[PDB]
Amino acid sequence: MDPMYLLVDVGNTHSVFSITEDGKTFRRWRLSTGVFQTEDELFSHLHPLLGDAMREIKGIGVASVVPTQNTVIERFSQKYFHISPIWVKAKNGCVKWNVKNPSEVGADRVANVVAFVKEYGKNGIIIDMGTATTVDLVVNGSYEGGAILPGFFMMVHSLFRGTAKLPLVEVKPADFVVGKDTEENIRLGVVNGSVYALEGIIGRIKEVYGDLPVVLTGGQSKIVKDMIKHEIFDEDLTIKGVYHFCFG
Amino acid sequence: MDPMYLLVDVGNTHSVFSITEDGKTFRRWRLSTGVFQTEDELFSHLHPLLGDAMREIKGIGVASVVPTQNTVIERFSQKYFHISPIWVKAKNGCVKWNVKNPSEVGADRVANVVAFVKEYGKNGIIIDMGTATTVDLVVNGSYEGGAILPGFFMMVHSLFRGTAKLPLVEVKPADFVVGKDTEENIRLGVVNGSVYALEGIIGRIKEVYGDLPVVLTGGQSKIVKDMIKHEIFDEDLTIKGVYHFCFG
Ligand SMILES: CC(C)(CO)[C@@H](O)C(=O)NCCC(=O)O
Ligand SMILES: CC(C)(CO)[C@@H](O)C(=O)NCCC(=O)O
Repeated sequence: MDPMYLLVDVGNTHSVFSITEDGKTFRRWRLSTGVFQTEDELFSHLHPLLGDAMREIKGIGVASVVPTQNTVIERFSQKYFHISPIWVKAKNGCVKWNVKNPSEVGADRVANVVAFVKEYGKNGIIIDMGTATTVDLVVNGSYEGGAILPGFFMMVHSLFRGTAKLPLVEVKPADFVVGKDTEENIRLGVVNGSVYALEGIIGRIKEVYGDLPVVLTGGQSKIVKDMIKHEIFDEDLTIKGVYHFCFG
Repeated sequence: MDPMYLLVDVGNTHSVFSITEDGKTFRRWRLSTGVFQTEDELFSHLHPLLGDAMREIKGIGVASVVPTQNTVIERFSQKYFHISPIWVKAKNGCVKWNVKNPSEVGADRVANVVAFVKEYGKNGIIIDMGTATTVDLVVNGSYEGGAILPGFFMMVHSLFRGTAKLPLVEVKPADFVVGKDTEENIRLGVVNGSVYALEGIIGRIKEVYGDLPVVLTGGQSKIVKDMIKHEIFDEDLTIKGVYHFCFG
């Protein structure tokens, strides 16, 4: 048939919940991850969002980078659907994990790499702009490692909290060479600066491994889409990876 | 004669205290800026550092980017030396402050620009790697603005505090193209990445304003100085600016 699957991406700030019946088209919602949430709270939040679809869920797949939240997801799955979730984790098989300790790679990164190898090919560079911005390298189906940078909001917030004089600035690219006020200075340093950082890391990768395609994803990616050269834009990459890992 | 001046740079993290008798050579110490410090606490910390030099101080000049600390510095100056400090601020003179609100430019940046125009020339790009990393552009003795980036430690700390799984990583450049564990991923993204960000911003400035000399300074600059192209490395730049502004 076409059984419905619930896919979950538990991030540090937000958790994405998505339903699919084919692994190709997805309906998507986002909630704050939030401290001390319970399984009943999760159900209550999802109830008016999923509506009728709720009763059709046959399997639950989860990538999580917030271990304290995992018991809540497990309890929600068991209480409301009488099933245990399937947890995305690096394992041998379809991807070779050529790093020091694959078990420590974030589940969202694993999902991104799995989705890339299933849908796009054996060679690529994945940029995921979220709470942190990750760069992930896959070469001939081997995960090679990558980079982790603070995310855009994380950066503006760090400048605000970590100094006396700086305000909290809205994340918006600079369309000028030098900023002429404090907000412009920070936009240029954080937004354009982070794009330059990524271009530098990607450039050096390409020098060593050749000209790989770049996929861009993440909840913070849409605002800088025009600024970074990329061959694929796919906002659903992580959720696709959860689907492929858990439900093939 | 050669009156001794005390120069102070009050940063968000550290406060630099420096004495000079000629504005050419400087002895320096660094303390934490530390919350709720009093004038007597400051004297107590400085006493074994300055020793006999303390009694010789004829003037006190200060750049501060922590307004709450200013009353302590003022009271210290008045109580122990019966003088008021001279406060670095943007004003007309040797520098034209070509930005929207020059009164909002950080006093450390002001000091850097003043020092540059006094010692090095009328055209340059100043990179000051401190709590935040600042880029400052001076063209024909006109301050044109710049960029503000989170500093290196600010970045690694933000990743640690802002995520569940990431550790606090020591700031050390990456000598690899992709990281093969978490710590390596963070070093590449934060340290190498910030250098790339700076090179990008500098490069874009140079496209518009021409090939200007780059000066590096700041408490976090030494670790990365071999990674960034620069023509001048001067760790005393801010203190020099305090001296030039206050005492000529
Ligand atoms: C980097 C983040 C925070 C991105 O969400 C996450 O993938 C994570 O917690 N990773 C664990 C460390 C690693 O991937 O090396
Ligand atoms: C950017 C910092 C924090 C660097 O110390 C400082 O110069 C500052 O508080 N500046 C005020 C904002 C500005 O310079 O536009």
